[PDB]
Amino acid sequence: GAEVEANRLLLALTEGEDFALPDIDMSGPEWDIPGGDGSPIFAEVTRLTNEDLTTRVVGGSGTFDALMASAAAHLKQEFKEGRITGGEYTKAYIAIVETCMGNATQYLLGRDQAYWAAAMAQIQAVSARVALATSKAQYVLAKFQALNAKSEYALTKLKLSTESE
Amino acid sequence: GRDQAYWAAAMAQIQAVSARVALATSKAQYVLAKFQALNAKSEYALTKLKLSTESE
Amino acid sequence: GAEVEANRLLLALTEGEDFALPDIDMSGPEWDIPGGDGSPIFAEVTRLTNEDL
Amino acid sequence: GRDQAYWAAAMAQIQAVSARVALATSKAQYVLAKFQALNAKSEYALTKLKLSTESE
Repeated sequence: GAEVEANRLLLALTEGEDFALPDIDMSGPEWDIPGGDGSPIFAEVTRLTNEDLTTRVVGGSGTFDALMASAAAHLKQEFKEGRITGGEYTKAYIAIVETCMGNATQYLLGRDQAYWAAAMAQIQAVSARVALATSKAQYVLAKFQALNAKSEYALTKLKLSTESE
Repeated sequence: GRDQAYWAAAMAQIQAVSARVALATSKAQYVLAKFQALNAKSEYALTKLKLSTESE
Repeated sequence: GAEVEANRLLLALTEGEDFALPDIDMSGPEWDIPGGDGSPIFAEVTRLTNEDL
Repeated sequence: GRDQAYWAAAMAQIQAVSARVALATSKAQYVLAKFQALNAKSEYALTKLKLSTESE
């Protein structure tokens, strides 16, 4: 029976130096990509065409339209409550097209990229929790690798006498 | 910049599904690292048991 | 009995040079991602659309 | 830049807790380097004792 002797020897040649390994149960639904198989990562990114800047219609489904129809919806809050005549409101609305068009392009080219950088980082943040358990498991491996060099120090020192004979 | 901003949001979705695959592997190399720690304790004992052999 | 001889030899071939290893107990709840399984990392980042500007 | 400035402050906290773990290892490889210096002095003696063997 070699099984019994092997276990007995291990618990006797290494006494006191029984360092405990991590025991985190990485088998739940929180150790996968957050949200599971329904996370917003599995969407369908459509090809960015020129119908996403402006749909060529006022109050459209683009970014230029949205910004240009939200500034007008933020100035009409004054015009419909006094504080400005009709002429002043329109002049303000017209002088915004340069700003909205400039800021719509900045948002469009960068809206998608700023999401994946906040989506591929969540995954690279859950796997960091996994990569933290390993760092708590290589810590004992490094500790054993230090006591595995002290033994080799003794073994080499015991080989000097053998070569002397 | 229209086309380039789409592929950066398309080649990242693929690099986000394969991250789910790469997360299962990180849950499978975790036990591999755990076993590699108990595989160094055994070698510690084996080397310590080799000191006596060289003594004889 | 090879066990006794191995231990005796090690504590005799290396005398004085017994350098101590670290002994930090990395088994609490502070050695994981801060906040545990409820950290703000497990949110749901939604696709940035033009309704966020 | 709102989202990106959060993950850079969230994936750095994780890379700051694991630095505490990576600091314990640096306190455990320090003795490993110390033993690796006394493991080269022994090899110095062993090689010096092998000169006499080749002389005979």
